[PDB]
Amino acid sequence: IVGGQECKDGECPWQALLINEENEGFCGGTILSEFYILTAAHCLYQAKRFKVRVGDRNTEQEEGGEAVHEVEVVIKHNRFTKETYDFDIAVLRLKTPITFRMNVAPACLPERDWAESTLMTQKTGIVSGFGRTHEKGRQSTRLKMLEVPYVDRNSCKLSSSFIITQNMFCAGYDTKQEDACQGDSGGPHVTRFKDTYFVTGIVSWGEGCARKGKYGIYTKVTAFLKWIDRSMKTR
Amino acid sequence: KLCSLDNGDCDQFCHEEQNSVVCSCARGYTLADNGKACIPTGPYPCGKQTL
Ligand SMILES: O=C1CN(S(=O)(=O)/C=C/c2ccc(Cl)cc2)CCN1CC1CCN(c2ccncc2)CC1
Ligand SMILES: [Ca+2]
Repeated sequence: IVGGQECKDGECPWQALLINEENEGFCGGTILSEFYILTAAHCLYQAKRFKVRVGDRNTEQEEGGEAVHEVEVVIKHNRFTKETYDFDIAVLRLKTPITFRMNVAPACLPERDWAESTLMTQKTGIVSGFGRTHEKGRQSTRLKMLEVPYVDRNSCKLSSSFIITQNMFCAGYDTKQEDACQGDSGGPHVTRFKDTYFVTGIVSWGEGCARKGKYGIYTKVTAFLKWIDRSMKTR
Repeated sequence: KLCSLDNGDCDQFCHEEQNSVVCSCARGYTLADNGKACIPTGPYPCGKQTL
C-alpha cells in the first residue's frame, strides 16, 4: 500500500496473504467463506507452490491468531489473458476449514445490480494488503488499509495506456500519493454499507504506484458473481 | 417502493421484485420480521469487523 492508515485490531479481518516457499508475502486474497479465498488469476503465476495466511497484522511479531492453510484446488478463470490482465480473478478451496476469530472473518458477496448501483456509487472504497509502501520501496510488515474513491469510467479509460475491458474499473487518485502497489495484487477491495463491508473488487493492476494521471485498476467482482458462485460449488 | 429513495429502507440488498420494495440479506443472515433488518445467524457473519 502507498501512504494509507494501518489496519487496527479487527478492521481488515477478511484479508488473506498468499505466501511463497521462502514464506514471503507476494499477493493478497479475500476470505469469501471458511473454505474459499478470492484472489487475482494472475497471482498464480508468481510462485511454484504457495499457501494462504490469515489473521495476521504484523509480519514479525507473532500476534494472537494468525493461521496458515494449504491449497486443495486452484480455480483460475478460463478466459484469463496474460498480456491484457483481462479476467483477472481466481478462487482457492482450502484443504482445512477456517476458524473465525478476532482478525479472521469473511467479507460479504453482494448481488450484481444492487452492488453496481448502490455499493459502487458510494464515494470511497477500502483496499488493503502487505504490499510495498511506495513504488521503488520494500514490501511492508504491517497490514494497511486505504480509502480509495471510485473513478469515473470515462475519465478512467482516458488516463490509461491499455484497454480497460468490461471486467475492470479504476479507483484511486489523480495526484494524491495514495494507491495499491506491488504485493497487494489479489488483495481485497471492499465497499462499506451500514457497518457491513462487501467484496467489490480485486487488486488487479496499475501503471506504477500512485502516479499522477494514473489510477489503480481493480477487477470488477460484480461481473463475476455468478462465476464465483459456481466455483464455490467446486468445479 | 423505490430502492432509490434510501435503499428502500433496507439494511442491504434491495429489489423492486414486484410493485413495491423487497429486502434481502447476504448468506448467513436472516431477514428480520420487519422485512428490512438483517440479523446475523452465525457467530462470525460476513461484512462485520471482528470485535
Ligand atoms: O507498472 C507496473 C506496476 N506494478 S505493481 O507496482 O506491482 C502494482 C500496481 C497496482 C497499483 C494499484 C492497483 Cl489497484 C493494482 C495494481 C505491476 C506491473 N507494472 C507494469 C505494467 C505492464 C503492462 N500492464 C497492462 C495492463 C492491462 N493491459 C495491458 C498491459 C499493467 C502493469
Ligand atoms: Ca504476526
